[PDB]
Formats: sequence, C-alpha cells, structure tokens
Amino acid sequence: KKGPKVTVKVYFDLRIGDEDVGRVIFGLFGKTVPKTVDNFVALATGEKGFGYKNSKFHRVIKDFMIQGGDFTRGDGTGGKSIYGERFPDENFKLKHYGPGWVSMANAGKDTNGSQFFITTVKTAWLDGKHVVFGKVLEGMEVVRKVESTKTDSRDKPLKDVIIADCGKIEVEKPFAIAKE
Repeated sequence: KKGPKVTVKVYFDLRIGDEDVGRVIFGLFGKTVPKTVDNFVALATGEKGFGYKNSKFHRVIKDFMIQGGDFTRGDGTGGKSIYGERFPDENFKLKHYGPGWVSMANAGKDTNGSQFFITTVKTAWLDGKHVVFGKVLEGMEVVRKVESTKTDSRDKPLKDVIIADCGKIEVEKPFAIAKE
C-alpha cells in the first residue's frame, strides 16, 4: 500500500495461433510516469488511429519476459509512439520489483517507441535502463502461456501471439499497490 498508484487499466485479449488464450489486465502508474502511461494506454485503445490491436508479440524468453508492441513490423525493428517514432526516457523512479512488472523495451537511451516487456521473473538488471510504468494485475496465467510458447531462432513465437482486442478500463479512485 506504499508503492505507486494504479490510475488506469488496460486489457489485452490474446490468441496463440487459432487458440483463444484469455485476457491480461495491467495497472498503469499514471502519477509516476504519465507520458509513458499515456502512450501505452492510447496504443491499447487505438485512439490515435494506430496501435496494438492485431499486432503480435515478437520475442519470448522463458524465465525472463515476453515482448510485444511492434505493430508496424512485428519483429522488433518497428513500432511508433503517440509522440512520433521515438521519445525520451521519462524517469526511472520505478524498478522491476518482481514478476509481471511492465517496462519499455528500447534500443538504448531515449529510444522509447511502442515496444514493452512483460517480465515473468524479477528483472533488476533492467533497472535504470527501461522505464517501468505498469504491472500485470490479472491474467498472469495468460502471460505464462505465452511465455511457454515454442519459438524460432530469433526467440519469436512459431505461432502468432496476437493481441486480438485491447483497450482501457477506467479506475475511479487510484489505488496504491505493493512494490513486489
């Protein structure tokens, strides 16, 4: 009850190939990292005319993370933010406290676009390099299902892991969560 406040939620409804695998719900920390949260949320709602719906997770590493958000190329080379192709690191106030914490994937300093990690273990080695902005609240078992999927040499799922639907769920009263 001492950690960051969840100010808004996002859902993803996921499929692996032609299998419906369920819903993941994230809580996002809009008081801590509003710019980074606003990007992720808008990409989830598709409200700028582009975003995560119909896109695929392109990298899965068991006992590390699953990575998605490249809705332009589906391979890690693409993606774009609501702020243009790339935007700077907002802050590093939050750490990767435990499994299910969500941060921006990047290509170095100030190269945030649309790609994100959903961590599946505590990933302290990402602290200070990747902007942490949310965490899984519900559907960690769906994350685990994706985490276990078979992959190619690029660690890309053999069967497309598709965000079949996504959007936001409003939070009337922001609530603090534990840093774990």
